[PDB]
Amino acid sequence: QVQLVESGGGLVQPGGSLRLSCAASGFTFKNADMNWYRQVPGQGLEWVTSIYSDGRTVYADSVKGRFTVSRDNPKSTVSLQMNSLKPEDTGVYYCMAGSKSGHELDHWGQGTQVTVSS
Amino acid sequence: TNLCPFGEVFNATRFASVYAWNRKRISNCVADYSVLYNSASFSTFKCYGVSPTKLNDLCFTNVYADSFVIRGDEVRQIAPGQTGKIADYNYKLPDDFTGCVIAWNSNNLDSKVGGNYNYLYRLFRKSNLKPFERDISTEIYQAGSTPCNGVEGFNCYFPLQSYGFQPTNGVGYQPYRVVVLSFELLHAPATVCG
Ligand SMILES: *[C@@H]1O[C@H](CO)[C@@H](O[C@@H]2O[C@H](CO)[C@@H](O)[C@H](O)[C@H]2NC(C)=O)[C@H](O)[C@H]1NC(C)=O
Repeated sequence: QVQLVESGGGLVQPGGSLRLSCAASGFTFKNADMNWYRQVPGQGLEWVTSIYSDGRTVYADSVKGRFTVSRDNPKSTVSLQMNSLKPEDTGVYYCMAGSKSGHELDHWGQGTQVTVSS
Repeated sequence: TNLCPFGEVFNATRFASVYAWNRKRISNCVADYSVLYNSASFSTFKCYGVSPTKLNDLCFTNVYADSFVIRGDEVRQIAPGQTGKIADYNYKLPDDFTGCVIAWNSNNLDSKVGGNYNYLYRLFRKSNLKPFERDISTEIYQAGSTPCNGVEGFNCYFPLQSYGFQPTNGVGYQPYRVVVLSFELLHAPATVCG
């Protein structure tokens, strides 16, 4: 059974910093792609960032220079250092692992609410 | 200068996913469909209820432009009466559909090395969609008789799913940008001519 355990949400004032974590168990973490999505209540998911098994990091232009993705392969943990938050970053964030094995499905996490307002 | 913004939909930079397609209503402007044929970049250019050759000579009350991205294997499902993951769970067209369906390959734009995870599509749903119904719910789908309590696991899968477009995939799995123009005709006066 593949599991993704999210952690690190909560309330933060405009300008704060957060560190979301994704606990992966049940597959080869060193050979998997990890992606982050946020969903504002009322709209669809927005691709936030992604880090492949190659270590390459790709960020959306809405969070360029403010977010950062970490990959602790021995711990099998995906860390998203969310720094210098704005009110437009409010929403539920999802980390998901997917692909490489064909007749497989992208496994998703349970989500963590992130609120930024004052 | 009263031309309808066609470039704002086709030449757009971002395209929504099929589960959360983007609709832009166009009204009170001059619609020049002749420059659409003068591109030859479209793989599919089919119209329903009207003839595409006899276009540019009609009037309509409102014109809805639904833009999203799917793969070439699923472009056939953008038609009335079709079935599949896209036609049933993501975007369903009515049987009395009176509009046009335009699509073109966007592999050099919506496909990156390792997988373009920006685009998603709904895979599981307890029932099919209605015509022009959009379901952006992320509720955990209950595959079997075992409940889920909002947590994924056995017989409990996330409803959405990524494509992972790669430039090396087959032509059926490569990303295709779709723009579905809906021509609405009511008892109200028309606002889109030209
Ligand atoms: C999107 O932009 C392109 C150009 O960036 C438009 O393509 C036409 O290209 C020809 C030859 O390069 C030019 O002479 C035309 O001026 C361009 N515009 C036309 C014909 O309208 C393309 O049309 C644009 N797409 C839309 C929907 O307007």
